[PDB]
Amino acid sequence: RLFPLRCLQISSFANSSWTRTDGLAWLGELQTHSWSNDSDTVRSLKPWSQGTFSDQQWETLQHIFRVYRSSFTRDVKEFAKMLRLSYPLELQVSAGCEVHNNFFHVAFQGKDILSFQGTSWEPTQEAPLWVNLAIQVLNQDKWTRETVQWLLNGTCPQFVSGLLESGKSELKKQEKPVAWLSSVPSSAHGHRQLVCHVSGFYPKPVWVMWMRGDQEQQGTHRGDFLPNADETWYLQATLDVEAGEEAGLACRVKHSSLGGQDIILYWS
Amino acid sequence: IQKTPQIQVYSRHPPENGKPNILNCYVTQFHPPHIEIQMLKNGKKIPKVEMSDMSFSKDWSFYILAHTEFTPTETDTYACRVKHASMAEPKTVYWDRD
Ligand SMILES: CCCCCCCC/C=C/CCCCCCCCCCCCCC(=O)N[C@@H](CO[C@@H]1O[C@H](CO)[C@H](O)[C@H](OS(=O)(=O)O)[C@H]1O)[C@H](O)/C=C/CCCCCCCCCCCCC
Ligand SMILES: *[C@@H]1O[C@H](CO)[C@@H](O)[C@H](O)[C@H]1NC(C)=O
Repeated sequence: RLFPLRCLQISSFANSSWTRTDGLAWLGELQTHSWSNDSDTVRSLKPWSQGTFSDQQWETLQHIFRVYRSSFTRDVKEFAKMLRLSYPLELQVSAGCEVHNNFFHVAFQGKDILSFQGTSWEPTQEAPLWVNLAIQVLNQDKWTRETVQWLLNGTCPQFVSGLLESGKSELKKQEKPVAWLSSVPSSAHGHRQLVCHVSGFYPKPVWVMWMRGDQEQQGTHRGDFLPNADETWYLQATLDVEAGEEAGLACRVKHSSLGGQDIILYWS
Repeated sequence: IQKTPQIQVYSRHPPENGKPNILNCYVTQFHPPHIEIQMLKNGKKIPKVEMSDMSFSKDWSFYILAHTEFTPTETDTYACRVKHASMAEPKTVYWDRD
């Protein structure tokens, strides 16, 4: 059970006059922090979002991020005029660590351009030529390279360790799924698509399969894990069936929260 | 480059007429992150809509969850409409129930 900390940044630049920066933090699958552009403060979403960190340790990081946001915006506009890059600009930052390695990845226009490796910035394997010129400028900033190295290797590992302990009760929580059936018409004539919805389960792993007797139907199509507003998951498994061959069909659901008790839903 | 938003509409609880429920609209795989999302009841924009903070997957594409309280009936229809730069016309996906 791994719970990596993902610090996400979304910075957009429409013109030389308009710019937004919004951020957030993920511990596993739970969002722990919200950093709105309109706020001078990184908002905590949970009672244990600070972890072991005292309020004084937390305000230190608070001011650092506040300076970073204003400085990041300035540098990008400077890099735009310098490297002769046209607006609009889209930048995304993915940073954080997992306690048992750390990472810093930035992306330009949805594509990787550079990352922070060791003690300096390095361009990605697939990266345009102008990136190397930006790296040369970034690497001259000795204070930033020391601060990032101090945050990723010093501040982050102690912070995640503080989060996992202070919020072990919510991270290891178990929510029971609820299932129901429906049927939309199929693309082919004489066929029907049965849908088995599964919602409200946590954690993510779950097992859904359409059944006849003890025989698993390989025609079952598992969907994607869709999120709910209450930090639970939604999932549906479909099955195309002929008209008249719908009898005997059942949807079986297995989840860790049920304690070895299957959820069975026979059709009609 | 630009990426077309994928839209998925689903309810939180088993849909039952006359019973209050939650409607979800999950938009994924879009870029740039600038996007407009509306949830519709009978064609009209639902005012009480909350949206989670926009985030992005491992591949740099964005995703965002929209949800609202709704009480499904026989005659009422519900849909999620999305306006993005990757498309010339707004994309509308209806809530499929039976
Ligand atoms: C884990 C703890 C936090 C948990 C809670 C998280 C809350 C949720 C938020 C999530 C969002 C997280 C995403 C952001 C990542 C976190 C922040 C890490 C980086 C902190 C950086 C601190 C350092 C900093 O702000 N530096 C800033 C100020 O630097 C200082 O500026 C001074 C002048 O004002 C001086 O020039 C000084 O140098 S001197 O030698 O002359 O004195 C110099 O060191 C500096 O501007 C920041 C640089 C950051 C660059 C990062 C970008 C990477 C490359 C991207 C380039 C894009 C260019 C493309 C253009 C199209
Ligand atoms: C986002 O916040 C920054 C911080 O001051 C501000 O300059 C900018 O105007 C804000 N963006 C919008 C669209 O208001």
